[PDB]
Amino acid sequence: FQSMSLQGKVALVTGASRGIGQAIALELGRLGAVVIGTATSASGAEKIAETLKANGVEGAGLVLDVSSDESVAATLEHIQQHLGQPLIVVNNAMKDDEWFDVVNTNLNSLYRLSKAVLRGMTKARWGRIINIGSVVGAMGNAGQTNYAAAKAGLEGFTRALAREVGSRAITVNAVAPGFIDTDMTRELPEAQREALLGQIPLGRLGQAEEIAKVVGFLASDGAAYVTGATVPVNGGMYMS
Amino acid sequence: SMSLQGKVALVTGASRGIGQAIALELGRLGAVVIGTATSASGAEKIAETLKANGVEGAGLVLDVSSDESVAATLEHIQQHLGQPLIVVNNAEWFDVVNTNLNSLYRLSKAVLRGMTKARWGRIINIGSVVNAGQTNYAAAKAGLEGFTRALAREVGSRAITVNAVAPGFIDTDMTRELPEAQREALLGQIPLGRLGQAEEIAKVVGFLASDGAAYVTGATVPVNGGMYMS
Amino acid sequence: LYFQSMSLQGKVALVTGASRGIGQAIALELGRLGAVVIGTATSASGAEKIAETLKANGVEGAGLVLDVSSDESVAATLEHIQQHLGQPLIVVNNADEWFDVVNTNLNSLYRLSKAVLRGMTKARWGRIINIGSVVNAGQTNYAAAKAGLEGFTRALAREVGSRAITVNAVAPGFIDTDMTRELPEAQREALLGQIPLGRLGQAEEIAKVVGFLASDGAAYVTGATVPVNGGMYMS
Amino acid sequence: LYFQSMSLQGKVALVTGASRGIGQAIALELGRLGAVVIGTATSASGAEKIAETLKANGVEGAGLVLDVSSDESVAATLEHIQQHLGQPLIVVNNAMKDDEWFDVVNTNLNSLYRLSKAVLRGMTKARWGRIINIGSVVGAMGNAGQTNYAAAKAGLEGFTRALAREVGSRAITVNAVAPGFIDTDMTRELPEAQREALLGQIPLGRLGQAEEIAKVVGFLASDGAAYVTGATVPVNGGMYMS
Ligand SMILES: FC(F)(F)c1nc2ccccc2[nH]1
Ligand SMILES: FC(F)(F)c1nc2ccccc2[nH]1
Repeated sequence: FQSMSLQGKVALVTGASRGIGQAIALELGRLGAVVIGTATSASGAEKIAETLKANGVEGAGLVLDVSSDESVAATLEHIQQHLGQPLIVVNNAMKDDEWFDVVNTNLNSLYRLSKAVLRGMTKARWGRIINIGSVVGAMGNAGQTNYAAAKAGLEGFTRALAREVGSRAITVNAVAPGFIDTDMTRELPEAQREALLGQIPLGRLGQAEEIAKVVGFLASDGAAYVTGATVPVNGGMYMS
Repeated sequence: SMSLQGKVALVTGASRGIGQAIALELGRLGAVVIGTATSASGAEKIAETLKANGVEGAGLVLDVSSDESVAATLEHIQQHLGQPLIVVNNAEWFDVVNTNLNSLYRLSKAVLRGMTKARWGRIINIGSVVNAGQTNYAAAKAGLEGFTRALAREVGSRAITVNAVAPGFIDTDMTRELPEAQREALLGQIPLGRLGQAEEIAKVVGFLASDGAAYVTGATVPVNGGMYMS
Repeated sequence: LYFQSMSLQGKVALVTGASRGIGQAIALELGRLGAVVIGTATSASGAEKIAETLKANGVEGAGLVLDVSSDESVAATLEHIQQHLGQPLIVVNNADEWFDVVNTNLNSLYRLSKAVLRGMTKARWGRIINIGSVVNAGQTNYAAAKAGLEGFTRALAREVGSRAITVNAVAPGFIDTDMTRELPEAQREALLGQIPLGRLGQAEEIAKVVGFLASDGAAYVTGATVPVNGGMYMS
Repeated sequence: LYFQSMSLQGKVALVTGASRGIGQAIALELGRLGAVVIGTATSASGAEKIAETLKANGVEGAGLVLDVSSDESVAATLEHIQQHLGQPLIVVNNAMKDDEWFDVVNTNLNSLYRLSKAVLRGMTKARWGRIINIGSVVGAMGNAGQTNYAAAKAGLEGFTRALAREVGSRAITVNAVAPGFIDTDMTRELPEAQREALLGQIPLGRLGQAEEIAKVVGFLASDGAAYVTGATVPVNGGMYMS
């Protein structure tokens, strides 16, 4: 199953200590990648290292703050010294008037991390950038507004970046999850969980593994002609 | 009737092309019109154009990238004419789009106070006119659409509408000197087989500003003769 | 004589499904804008009612019987209109099961559209405006009808564009009718909570958008679907 | 007595239009992933060629004659597959001027519907299914081709999403793959100077291979894609036409 092998590649997965990010990190490791998972605390990083080890995945856990040029540059250097250039990068890391700052800040962080890893990918003439959107289920109209805004911004961003870097055989894609069984979602009020479930044609929540498998495919050689795409993974619930 | 009499309209980037035609269309509908430019020369020209067409208002200097210029300009308008209740925003892909949306946000938030007091408003965002160019164009359009929809959601309960107009190939100063080969290829992609006039964008704007469009919000109306670039 | 200074003076407009709600309001708006209006219904009773409504509002035109599913009724109604009033250059289409519904409706749009295109091609001018349906099983049907209508409208606009005919659609959200006014208080409040403007739309608010799309000012708008939904977007 | 885990082994897949290009590559990819594959064509000649291609590649299955525009041919074909091999739980539907778009799209969607409804009964009883619709590749070069292409894609997206909704509660997914410019007969025979302008519209700077579509289909068919439904995955090297 050679079009699925990630053997020989180094993959950076931001926000990898739990839920979707962790499952992505294990799916890339299982496919044969060396995996570097990041968290914002030392506690998170150590826990990533442990989870990788317990699953036989070589790599590391480390601390990365995607909002800081310094942390990004420093982290990339660490990865280069110890393991080599990451050619697969997965970016995974409420009031009504706050949607603008959240989305703007997040896209600025995708941009900052994407640009820093592009140089290595340009040299290698090969790359995979995969952006993970946010999980559904924020409270109120404020939550639906923020959710729709983040998704539209992510789609346009992903498509433009794919265009900018395409000639270098780097693909850029996104995955837009729906209602997925995670820490955040299990702790939602039961009424809110039940109302969201009632809107899912498949009649169940997604597993974190079901996002990871899509990411694993996008990282593979078999997805080499897929770029600029946003793959929704939402059991048929399309929230606009 | 569908008169804009008694309303004050601010149109940014109003010294030429699409912005100037929007300014005159709102004036023709009876609005008091404040048009902006980035130089004193632009502002003066706007004032002269308005006068020559019988439109009351003013030309002024506004830099949408500066909090200070925005706050100051609005203050001048408020002292002298009242709150603008109709605002039309007409003034490396990543930096361009990010900068522009941060500007829409900045201007939009400052004019929202006046609109919230009046319980009524119209915000209309004008997208940019039609590989590097296609990428930039598609990026600016996707960002504008999501932005317009989200802001509409945030201000809707206050009877303020927020909409966008996405122009295609329009006859302006930028487009008037494009090489013949590029013009011909573009025409071949336009079902109506011609460029749009600046007036044709202005009429869409004039309708979105009206009472009849009061249930239209969050929309991006494409005005492109049937040429859709994604 | 008496000449309106409104945008549609001198034009003949056909509005299908005009005996109530959205269709009736579109018919009166086009009339108010100075068009001669032909409104259609599927029964003689509907047609007569349309005729009475138009007269009562000072609109010149007629109410007629049209079945958009029948080639014959279409061709025949068009001939009658051209003989008695002139060529209609403005046409507004307002007349588990989701597939049949959408497929049947798009086949009807195609049939009516093709028959009126000959008059519009001779005049080198036209407006075709398709009205989508008003808002689980209901959301699926609604999203399907809207996606089909959007792709259809854009493809037809491409096919006829070189003739200075525009083709556009209007996609309504929740509009105020008897069905909606009689919803229980809890259900109506939950509904309004999904609409940023916090209210239902009036039929007139759809009609004003149609009236604009029909005007000379909208000459460069084609292939578009203008949502009129108070900011509530479902797909 | 072979009990599979997380694979297509033992699943029966029906691939319409499987005698050449995209369809054939899909049929071999599903075979390689362990499915029993039934590939269809509209002629006996096509069917025979499918049978031979499957055999030569070590895939179990069959080539058959199916006309997706005919209720009779559909019902009859499904009956034959049921009697001899079992219910197909994976089904892949793969089977100029501006003014032809309506007939093409209307005919094709009616056919997706007809085939999809007939296979749903088997999938409902199994509580498991995969329906994958393949869009059309860019067909000619100017306006007429772009119109037709964009129309077929918009129809396919809305159709896929609505059907996904209708059948979701039965653990059947419905998805689509929208190819761009793929290396085929239509593309190979075209003028050389026009090929360079075409590539200039594709950020990856090349045409896609049929295998690159087949791999996306193979993933959508798998257990790992169980929460993907209603989606249209574009496979176009970054060239988006609408
Ligand atoms: F519209 C929006 F979702 F707020 C957004 N912000 C952006 C910032 C940079 C690039 C695209 C963006 N899109
Ligand atoms: F949903 C549907 F009824 F199948 C349909 N029919 C169509 C015909 C032409 C374009 C889109 C279409 N969508």
